[PDB]
Amino acid sequence: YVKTWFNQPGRKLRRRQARQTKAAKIAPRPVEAIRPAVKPPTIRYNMKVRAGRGFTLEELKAAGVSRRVASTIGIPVDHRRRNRSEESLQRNVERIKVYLAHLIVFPRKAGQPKKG
Amino acid sequence: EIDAGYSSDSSTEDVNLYINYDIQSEIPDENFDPYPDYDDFFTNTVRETPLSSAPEPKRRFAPSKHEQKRILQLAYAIRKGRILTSEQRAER
Amino acid sequence: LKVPPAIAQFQKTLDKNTATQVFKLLNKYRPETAAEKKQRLVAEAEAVANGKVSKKPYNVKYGLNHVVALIEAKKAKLVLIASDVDPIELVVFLPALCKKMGVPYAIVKNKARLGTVIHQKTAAVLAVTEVREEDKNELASIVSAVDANFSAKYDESRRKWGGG
Amino acid sequence: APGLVVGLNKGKTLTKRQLPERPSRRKGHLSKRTAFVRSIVREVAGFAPYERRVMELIRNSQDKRARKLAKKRLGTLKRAKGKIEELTSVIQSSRLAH
Amino acid sequence: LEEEAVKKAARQSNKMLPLSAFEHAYIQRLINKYGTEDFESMAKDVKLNSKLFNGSKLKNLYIRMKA
Amino acid sequence: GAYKYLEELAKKKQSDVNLFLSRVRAWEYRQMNVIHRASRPSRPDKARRLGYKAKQGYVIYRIRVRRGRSARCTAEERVGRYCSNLRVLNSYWVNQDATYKFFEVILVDPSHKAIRRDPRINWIVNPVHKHRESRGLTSIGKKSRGIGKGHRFWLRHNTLSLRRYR
Amino acid sequence: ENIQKAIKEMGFETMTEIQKRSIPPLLAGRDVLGAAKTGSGKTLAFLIPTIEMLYALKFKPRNGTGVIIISPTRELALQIFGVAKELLKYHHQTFGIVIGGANRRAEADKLVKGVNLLVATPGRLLDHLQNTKGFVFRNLRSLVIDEADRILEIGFEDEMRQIMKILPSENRQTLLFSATQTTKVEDLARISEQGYVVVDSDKRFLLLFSFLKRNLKKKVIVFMSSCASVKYMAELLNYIDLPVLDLHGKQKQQRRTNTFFEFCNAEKGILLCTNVAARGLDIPAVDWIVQYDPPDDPRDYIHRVGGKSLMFLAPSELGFLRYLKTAKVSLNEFEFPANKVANVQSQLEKLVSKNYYLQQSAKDGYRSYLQAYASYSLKSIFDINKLDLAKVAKSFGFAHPPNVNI
RNA sequence: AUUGGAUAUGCCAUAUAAAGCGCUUUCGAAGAGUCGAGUUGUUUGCAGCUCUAAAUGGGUGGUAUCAUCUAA
RNA sequence: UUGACCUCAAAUCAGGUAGGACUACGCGCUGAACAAUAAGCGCAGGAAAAGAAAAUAACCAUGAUUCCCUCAGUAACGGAGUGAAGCGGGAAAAGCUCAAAUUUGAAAUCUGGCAACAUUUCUUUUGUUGUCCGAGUUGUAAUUUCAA
Repeated sequence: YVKTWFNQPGRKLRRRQARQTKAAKIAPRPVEAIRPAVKPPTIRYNMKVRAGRGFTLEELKAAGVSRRVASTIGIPVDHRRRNRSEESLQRNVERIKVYLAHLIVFPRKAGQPKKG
Repeated sequence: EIDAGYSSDSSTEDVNLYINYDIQSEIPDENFDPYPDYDDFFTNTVRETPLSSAPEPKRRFAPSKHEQKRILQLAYAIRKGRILTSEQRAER
Repeated sequence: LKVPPAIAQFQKTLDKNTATQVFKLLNKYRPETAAEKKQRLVAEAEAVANGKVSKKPYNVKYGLNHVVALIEAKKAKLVLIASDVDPIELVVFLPALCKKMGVPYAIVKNKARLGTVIHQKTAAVLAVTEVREEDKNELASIVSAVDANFSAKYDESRRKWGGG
Repeated sequence: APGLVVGLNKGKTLTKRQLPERPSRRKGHLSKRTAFVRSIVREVAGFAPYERRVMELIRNSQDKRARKLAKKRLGTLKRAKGKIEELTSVIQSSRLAH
Repeated sequence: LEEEAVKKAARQSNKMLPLSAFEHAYIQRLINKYGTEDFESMAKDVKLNSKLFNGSKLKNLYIRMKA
Repeated sequence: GAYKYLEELAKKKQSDVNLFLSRVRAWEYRQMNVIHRASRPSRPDKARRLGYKAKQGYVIYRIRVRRGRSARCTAEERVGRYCSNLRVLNSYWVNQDATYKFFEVILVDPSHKAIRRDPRINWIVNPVHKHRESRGLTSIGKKSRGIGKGHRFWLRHNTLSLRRYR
Repeated sequence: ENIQKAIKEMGFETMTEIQKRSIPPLLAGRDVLGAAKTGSGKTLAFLIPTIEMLYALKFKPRNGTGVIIISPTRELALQIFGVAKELLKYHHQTFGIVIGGANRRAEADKLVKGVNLLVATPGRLLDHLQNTKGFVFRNLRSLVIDEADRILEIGFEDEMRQIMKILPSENRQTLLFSATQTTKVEDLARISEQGYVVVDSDKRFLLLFSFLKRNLKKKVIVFMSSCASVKYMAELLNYIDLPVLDLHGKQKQQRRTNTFFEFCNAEKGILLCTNVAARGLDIPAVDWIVQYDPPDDPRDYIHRVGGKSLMFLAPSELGFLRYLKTAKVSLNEFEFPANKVANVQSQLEKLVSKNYYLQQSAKDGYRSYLQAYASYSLKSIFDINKLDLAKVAKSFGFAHPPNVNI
């Protein structure tokens, strides 16, 4: 049993086309969602800042985005993670606010019945 | 202290021919009552208060809402001419 | 085998006379039929469509979860339990819960009669919570009869292991 | 500008935060209705043959006998201790009445 | 993209609901009896306020009646 | 609700009421066939919490398997073979005696329109759910093959991955 | 200033002697040990300086609790909470009240949200400051204790020193008010003619309704232990064609003063108010004064009373008659016949059950009455266990006692 | 010639309706022949067999009380 | 005598569905010699399985699953040999549905027949509306899933 990698260039191209196929479907919006900034959970890496999964409910509440609309504008929600320190809260609230400063949200049509 | 005693009901027990040096039956238990009378140790007294402390919703003091949803749906069908009215059914 | 007291209590049911009086009050409080409800709703629909305040309906209460809820809230005045519920565990706790809440209760014969009152094929339990002011005396008389014929009667065999 | 600097270091200045309790951690809390339902069922349903043995042992003193029996059937001693306290309360409630 | 978004939001900006025939009559009967500024007493009425709307809903019915 | 009483009563598995009923019902169930249709679940609380709804397209079947592989898993596969037009949803223990263990299986008809129009059970209609009990995709099947999360619960290691540039 | 507008909205222009000598020093962040009599206008004395303090520091909900106020009993705490609502009508600083006998599970969620101005009692406050996770109080900068002599009279000895060991002491401004100077007050400060009716509980309201009908053409005032009881009693009486004014109002101080002024000016009419609300108000020449519920502070009540005085006493509370003997106060017993008592209990129960707001008020009044009863200082005289809950609900218009968490 | 998602524009829209976010003197249900204990095999898992639970409980970790999770 | 309900039935009653084949890649139950392998048996799809923590960790904490790289031929087991995993870096990212609380001022729910009206990858496919019957109170909808 030997696993060959002759399809390594083919997989590189296939993933690139998936990125372009996705961008064709969603024309003006980014192909990835915004990820939070977290700290790896060990003494070896806790000084590094890496990308998280989603923003905590306390982060979203502070930034002014409700958890029901956060997913609609591309902000992932992590119900599992929590803010044990005020630094993680401030690092990711600013990340959300900067995200909302650069965001153009196109309006949607709404059904308005003629009567009351 | 526990005195390191030994109860008379422990699982372990004491005692070619094994005589060199020194240091089954179907026995019942007792006449036991297998069908004891019902013992009301909890409902012998009446609980005077309702079990639930949840507040009473306003839906129980107002006309039914899902009936109103049906009434508006039936009225719409009458306006759209989908449901024959009682007078129309009677005259037909 | 020997029937436990919780299951043996369902062999002693309400007698002929008191059960007849029970269903006579119940038949005055039957729920609105699917047909009758439809006529009343379209009548309001015609009023709404042309141009347009009622009273709270009075009827018997049915459904196991609903009735057990009413007993726990002490809203029920009389609970009638079918004596032949096929899995008996659905009602085996009901007489004791009615005892804990001090709700008058009886075990009437068969579930077909209970279901007929509510326009269904089968009702495991019925409960009466509210009656009109003219039926207060009739309900009070039945509660006394149920107590005298079902609670005052027996009350000693329901603690005994029946069967065998 | 939106973008994450994925390198190291953000600042060693740290200050703890106070978090509330998640609703999952409330599991195991006893409800008023649930305790009522369990008491009703415990009375309506009888007692297991081993529970009747433990109850009759407790009545005639013999506490070590009851604890040993409960541990043998249930398993760990924690389960056995809980059953003795439960069955003792059943006896006392019954003895107050019958 | 930004100019198109703002011009569509301005066009689809009518977020004020006018009262219907039933809503108008419902709030009118309550106002013509319990004044205009007291909404808590309006909601606590059982005969005129049969639907048992709270003070907030009656306030919204008033506000929508004005516009 | 009355299902809190039924769930609490089912924990007293050999109280006076439960032992008498289990003895009585075991005698009856042995009179009928090995696999026989149940008009209604004997444990309406347990069937209800395992996904069963009292509506058309939901079928309850009882089965006895000899004691002395998992018994619940054997009940599911035999019942699923018995009525091969249905999808096995779940199963639960109802009774046992010295010789037999009795189980009830909840089956769902994927061709009935009350099932195909319910989005909450629509998933079972798809052909990827054909004979879930035969591939270990039921609750007991998942438990039997050690499927779970944690440290409590080979081909990629026996291979030799050889990259292009290595 | 928003504080000034709220004060004007509350209906207050002039200041009292206690306020004159306390507000200026309080604005300078000076710890003060005050000694003012009951109902001397203290409510504006200790509340408005710390409200300006909260505005000055620009406190936000995320900062947690910055002001803590300790009250002896629930009813006094609720009135202080009501006053704080009036004062903070034009502010964005959050406020809340936690008290014994209330929903602790709900208060924990309220504290986690962030409540700046907190009104509490020693029993509940210590519980929340120990076991409530996420309750932020490290920013506390103003603590106030009211009725310290009363607080130590209740039985909060072991709690007052225990709670102070947890709360921060540095930078914190401290206030202590005590009408009477015992030895315990300084110890905590250094570290920081009658008439009675033996009426059964279930017939209490029916006797009161019959009595008020008989004396419709006179001036009657009734004291009841809880404000929630006042609101329900007034609302119920107005629903049976018995127009009776109430001092509860809509928890607006201006309306309460207006209602009291109208009652005093009117030659006839009946007004319902609590003992605490009536404490500190000049009682006019009223023909009848009625004590429907036992007073929270009998020591204050006997001094306050000293045309006709009536007291509704349950048979289980006849021990209070022995207490009145030890206080050297003359009294007489009034007897009533059951035939003159109106038998509208069945009608009363039907009316309450049919209406939503009447039933909602009755449940709140019943819960508040029981909680006030359970917190009485005279445990031996007014024992909640000796009370029959079935009879109490009957007087409130219930067929069965509502489920209240004690 | 088939069909995707949108856009724009008409006609209808059963809204007496349904939601998100504030607040709480009110409440807050959580899966049993299962967990687990003992004993036999297969490989901690799985299974058979005997017994058989709990409600701030239960699982899993760091303590050698704390942390984390919320199974059937 | 009749009726309601339950149970057992029957029917060339109406409408559906299962089997068998292919199995490179899924997933199961098994199982030798020498490998948790071959073979045997069962069950699928365009992927399958897994999956929104009864998961890690001991940190400034992480955050469903899957896959790749690394960890690492390391710890551990048992000297040989067997041989992981947390972290870390990537690919892709999406979350949710019930059981358990009374709609109780109204079973608000659903299949089928019949009759019209549409619609079609399509006279071959899909529905909608009305009416009747049945299902269902031993519980079908709305509401809730602990993140609440």
